[PDB]
Amino acid sequence: GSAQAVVTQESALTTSPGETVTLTCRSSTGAVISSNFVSWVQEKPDHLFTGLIGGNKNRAPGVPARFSGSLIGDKAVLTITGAQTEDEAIYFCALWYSNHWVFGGGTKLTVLGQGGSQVQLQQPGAELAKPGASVQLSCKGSGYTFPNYWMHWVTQRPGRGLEWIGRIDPNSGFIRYDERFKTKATLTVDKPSSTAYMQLSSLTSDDSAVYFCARGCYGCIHFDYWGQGTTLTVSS
Ligand SMILES: O=C(O)CNC(=O)Cc1ccc(O)c([N+](=O)[O-])c1
Repeated sequence: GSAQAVVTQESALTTSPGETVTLTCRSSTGAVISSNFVSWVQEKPDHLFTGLIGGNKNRAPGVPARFSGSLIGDKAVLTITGAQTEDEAIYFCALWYSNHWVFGGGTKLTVLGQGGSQVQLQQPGAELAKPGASVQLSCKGSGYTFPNYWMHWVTQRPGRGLEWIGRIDPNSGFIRYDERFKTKATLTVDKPSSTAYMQLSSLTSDDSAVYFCARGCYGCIHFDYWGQGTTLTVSS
């Protein structure tokens, strides 16, 4: 039913200031439904992510009014009503499928005409490990009440899309792993230091990627705020 759940987005779109942009997000399992509790996020160069929409239709505080999300027919839709040059980015949707998140493949939006944050998630820039070893990645949540939010982990392999790893609730300790990562990743947290940790084990060159933390919580704007991403390189 859902073991091959795949989320599809437009490959690319081109716009210019003042145009309206429609980005869509389709589920292989059927219509996108309210239970899929869709988030939309934006990636700008050097893998800088910002959450835009959560819960299908909720615009995150601070996000420009020109962004809006809805479920229309059988798809999730992000509309930019009056594009701006700073909107040039890759846009990803994310759907909740019972017990894990699935990201779409992303839409590259080009905008013709080219040319601090209270909440911070703090990740190291880079790590390097040898194959067969394990490595610790950290993410310190700054400027918000850390136990009140889950910490999601996500990866982007070089040149490719986003993959959800899992999440941890610091308050209850509850962990979810994606089936893709349940033997690769181990999540822990420490409340007094407001730090989430992810151990990646049995490393291979396939694990060379950027690894992000991002906030969530039940009914919240999942993936609203992101760490910068730690680049892990696995090499002898
Ligand atoms: O349907 C609603 O009203 C709110 N839905 C959500 O927030 C989506 C959700 C639900 C449970 C859960 O454990 C996770 N997760 O990320 O682990 C995410």
